[PDB]
Amino acid sequence: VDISTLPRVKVDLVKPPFVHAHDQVAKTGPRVVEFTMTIEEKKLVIDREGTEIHAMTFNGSVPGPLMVVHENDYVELRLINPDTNTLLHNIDFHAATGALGGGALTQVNPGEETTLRFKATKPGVFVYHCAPEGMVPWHVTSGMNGAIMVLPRDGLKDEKGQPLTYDKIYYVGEQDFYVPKDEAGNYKKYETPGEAYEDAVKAMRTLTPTHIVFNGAVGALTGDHALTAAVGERVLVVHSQANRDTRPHLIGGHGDYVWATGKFRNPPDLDQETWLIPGGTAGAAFYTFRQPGVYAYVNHNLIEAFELGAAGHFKVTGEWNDDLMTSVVKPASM
Amino acid sequence: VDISTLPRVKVDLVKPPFVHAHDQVAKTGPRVVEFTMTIEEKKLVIDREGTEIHAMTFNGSVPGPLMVVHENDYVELRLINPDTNTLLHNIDFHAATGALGGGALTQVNPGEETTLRFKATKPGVFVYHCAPEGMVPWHVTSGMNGAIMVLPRDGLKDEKGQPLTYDKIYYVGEQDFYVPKDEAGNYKKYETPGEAYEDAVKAMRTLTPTHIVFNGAVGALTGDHALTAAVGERVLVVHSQANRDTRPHLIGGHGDYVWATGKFRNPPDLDQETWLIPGGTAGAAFYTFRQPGVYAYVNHNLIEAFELGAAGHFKVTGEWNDDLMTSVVKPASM
Amino acid sequence: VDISTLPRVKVDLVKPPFVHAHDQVAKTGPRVVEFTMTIEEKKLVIDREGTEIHAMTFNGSVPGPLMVVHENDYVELRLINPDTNTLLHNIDFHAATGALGGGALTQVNPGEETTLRFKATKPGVFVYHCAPEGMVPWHVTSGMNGAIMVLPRDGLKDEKGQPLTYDKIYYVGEQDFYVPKDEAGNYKKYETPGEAYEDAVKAMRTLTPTHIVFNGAVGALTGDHALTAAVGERVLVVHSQANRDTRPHLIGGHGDYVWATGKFRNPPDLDQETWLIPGGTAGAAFYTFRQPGVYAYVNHNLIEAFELGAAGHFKVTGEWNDDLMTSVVKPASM
Ligand SMILES: [Cu+2]
Ligand SMILES: [Cu+2]
Ligand SMILES: [Cu+2]
Ligand SMILES: [Cu+2]
Ligand SMILES: [Cu+2]
Ligand SMILES: [Cu+2]
Repeated sequence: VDISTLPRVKVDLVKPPFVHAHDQVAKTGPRVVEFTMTIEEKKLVIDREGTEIHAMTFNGSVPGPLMVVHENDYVELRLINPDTNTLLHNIDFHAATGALGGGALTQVNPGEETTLRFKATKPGVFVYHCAPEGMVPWHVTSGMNGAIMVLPRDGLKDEKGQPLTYDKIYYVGEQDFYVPKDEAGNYKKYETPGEAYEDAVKAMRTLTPTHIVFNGAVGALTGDHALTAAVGERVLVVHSQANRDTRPHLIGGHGDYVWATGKFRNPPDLDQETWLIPGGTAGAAFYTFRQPGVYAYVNHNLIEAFELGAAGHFKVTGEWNDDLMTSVVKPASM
Repeated sequence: VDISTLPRVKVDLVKPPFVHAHDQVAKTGPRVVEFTMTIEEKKLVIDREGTEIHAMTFNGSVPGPLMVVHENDYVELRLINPDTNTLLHNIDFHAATGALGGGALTQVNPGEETTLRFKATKPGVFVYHCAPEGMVPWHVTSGMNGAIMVLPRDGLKDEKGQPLTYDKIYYVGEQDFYVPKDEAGNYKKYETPGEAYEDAVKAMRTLTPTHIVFNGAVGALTGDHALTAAVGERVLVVHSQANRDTRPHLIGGHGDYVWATGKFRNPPDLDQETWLIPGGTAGAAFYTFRQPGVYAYVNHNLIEAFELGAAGHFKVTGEWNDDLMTSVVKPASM
Repeated sequence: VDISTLPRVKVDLVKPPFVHAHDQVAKTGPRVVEFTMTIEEKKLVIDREGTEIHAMTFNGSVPGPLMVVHENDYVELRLINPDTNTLLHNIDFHAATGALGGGALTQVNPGEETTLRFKATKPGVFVYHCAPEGMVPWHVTSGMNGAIMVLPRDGLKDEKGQPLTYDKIYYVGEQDFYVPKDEAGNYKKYETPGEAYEDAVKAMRTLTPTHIVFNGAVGALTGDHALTAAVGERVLVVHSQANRDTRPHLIGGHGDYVWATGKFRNPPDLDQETWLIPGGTAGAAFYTFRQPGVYAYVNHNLIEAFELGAAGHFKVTGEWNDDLMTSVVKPASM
């Protein structure tokens, strides 16, 4: 059917780890869903030491916002590159078919904008990222990536095909940064992106990230910014890594249903302790909380988690269940 | 039902790669299974060059012992930290639900002990490891990890749900060590763990293990300590890596049925050449031997295997089957 | 049945990324399929900078040729090591059962040959590689690896067990090289393999490839050597990595049906954006092209792809489908 006869809905995006409102089960027919993103190059402090990088972002955040649509909707993205930026940008959706995922059609210089439309033919969570020719990994590893979730029209289903409904949804973007280091091991500082470029490339070629972070910084998902839930709540965590393999794990919990490679036509993996999300992929895990307290959600290369930054927290409220776990004899001398 | 009315069984653990006696099919109702482990900090020689590290162990071995229970048993672990140790330790079971997998409830200083109980609600093989706050990867990468197998009450089943029964079971723990190196590349030596700590952290941040070993040392599963089987025997190999991805492969064989991420409610992957066990996971592979001779069981990053130590051997006895493989023309000049 | 009563077919191998002619559905009974490979040690230029390595090849190419047989055929390989070579070689087939995959029976010095036969009992794509005792990773990381596809006798089937038929097949071998570097970071040069060996070992122990390439060189699958297809064509891409994990991705497309770990008794994963092929494994992905133009096929660690060489191109001809993707507003100033 002609695309102009379809309903149009405008969505205003929210900052990760939160997700714009949507329906899990499609309450309308196929729609054109309109999104707007504004590219912002900005300085970002990424660790406790105060290390500052020139970040490249969709909509001011690392990661970019989670977009949510249904299978066989059209996504129409208006991408704006304001004159206050210095670099050329575009967008590649792994959800889309053709033209390097939209990248060949979305090249915007500072002061320009573009509008792309594509049909979301496959259900799943998918990465999107910047991909300007000749400079792809530098943009991606400077923060310029996010995800899109294309839900099946009748929502998520379990391994036997019965409905799974989430009560909350969070989006964790995991970012590998490669801050250039001198012979002594200190982090180098640069006046312009062009002066930074070759040293960025050499740092990248080490294949050894200096920082691995959730939501753009060491400790961004802790303390006052801890994710929250209650005992009994069904939580979906969408997790993306545009460049590098990760292995999420909820310390004290599990992934009850896991799409490790993120595509909903496949049955979920059950009862996972840890799952592998390949670089260039987004995955999703569903968990029902059974105990209260503090949970850590980490990349289970524990060096990556506790030294390089790939750890966040859940604060969960509710009743303690002594049947599931109890201290029989509390720590004491003998 | 009240936990005090359940049967109690005490299990004495054995040193890997062997596994304590158990039943595959549950011959009793749900039980409380009592285990005891004694933490031992000790010097360990880890390679042929005689490199010696201050190891941190459960029960004197790297890896710690494989514990075996059935789905919906209770595990009751008495953890003892004797006064002859120097550090604080605890335990996190990926099998357990709540309190950072038991870690928040098991913090023992030297001279203290504790008893934790938890319900084994999910069937699978799972990692356990030490996780003291602020120092997690150092303890884990010093050897302080093992695994627990929670069998389904009616044993293992194949992809179509028919019984799979193993005749032997082995447990291979793969350990990544990060021995600190100077500018020349030699391995540094330290007087106390506290003097070692920052250099341990910096070595860990390289993300490049100096040693990757099975059962605590280069060549621990070779020669007189080679795993054994006979042609026709069904062998289960449980394989864990608490920190880093591995990819097991039986040179000359296959994984007939493989739970790569280790959770038995999922159907196994069939006929695997090599399988990926994510860091922070335990997996299990079942193979029926069809040929005699020497097999190597390796991490199939072959550098990790043959230079850094992640290789062991099976010696298999029995009849050679010329139908499956034969030398038609033996190596000769022309 | 006695092997001498079976039909014999001789196959002449072709250079990757092309694949010798075969039938997907087995048009004969079980056969002995005869292959010949000649080992060739040669100099190879692997990057745009002109870096030259002493390569070790099966049949003159990196990767070696894709062999294709059907489940329960016999593979009979005549392996020739001519007197003009310097090193000892053998072959291990992950497809085979026993004697280190054939490696214990195929040790050929220069001037010698051997003939091995094995039964292809398991359907799938499998790695083969050189594995001389004491020197395995050096040979494998010098190019001495390929793959074999053992098709099910009734061809490939989808997740529901209905026929999947490919119109074209390509084989991409991904090779990690570890070219030794001095303190300044330049690539060292060597007079003989024996003088190269320890420095090869030390470079390998970094676990950081200097080059990651498709079909033996940076840009080998671009330009005039781009893979091709037409809109509507069903393409199977077989992808192997003998030593190191990879994560293939078709920029602008998907893996419609993916055997990530490559074994055809398992149902395929659907609609993959990116998939993980563990080191020591071969995988296969099936895609029906829906849009024309240039596609990049990359390892989606984008540093590995665009800086270290793990990127190739598809040129696809046909009709542009505006329904699937269109530029609504082309890039312009506002
Ligand atoms: Cu950009
Ligand atoms: Cu991409
Ligand atoms: Cu400890
Ligand atoms: Cu853990
Ligand atoms: Cu060789
Ligand atoms: Cu191999």
